[PDB]
Amino acid sequence: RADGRNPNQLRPFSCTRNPLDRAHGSARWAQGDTIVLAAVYGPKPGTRKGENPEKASIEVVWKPMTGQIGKQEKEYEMTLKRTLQSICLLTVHPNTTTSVILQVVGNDGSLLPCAINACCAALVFAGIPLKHLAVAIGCGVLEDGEVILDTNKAEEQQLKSFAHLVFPNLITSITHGVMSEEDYFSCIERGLAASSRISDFMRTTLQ
Repeated sequence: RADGRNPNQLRPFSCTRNPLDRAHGSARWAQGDTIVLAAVYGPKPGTRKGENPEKASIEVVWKPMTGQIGKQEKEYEMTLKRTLQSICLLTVHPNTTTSVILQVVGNDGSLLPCAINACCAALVFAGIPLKHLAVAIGCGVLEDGEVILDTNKAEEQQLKSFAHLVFPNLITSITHGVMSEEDYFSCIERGLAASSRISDFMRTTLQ
């Protein structure tokens, strides 16, 4: 690949443990130049009037690195909320609201998978009960089916197929552009065997 990685290679990731003093848990998560800040606010008593108070609430606001949220970063906001509500164990702290704020710092590709991983780390740090870890990976599909892991901004302007996969340690998957069923399986096959690198990071280094 242009940047010198091979197809199954994840760009180097990193994380500063809770930069924010006011947050119960936070994570500035970086993969290459794509960097994100995730802030979580412990479980807070009470439930939005339009929610169920019988189960715990998870809420999310996606904030652009500048200006205000466009049609793309607001579907990301949506996917992220689906994914987080999914992995969180909701039966532990009923009548409670956990608010996640995601602030984009840089965007060199795989922004939604990055924001996902960032948020999984911050939840863990805030002591929010999870069913399992969420490990997300942006997969790109090359001309004749060659699968690429953790695409950047440049590869995202080149390829015609790709998938956002998130594995439990699937959870959710969203594909963009042409995707044969063979392409799709290569992506899940490839992503899965790579994902253990991200969760080994969450399970050891980040604790």
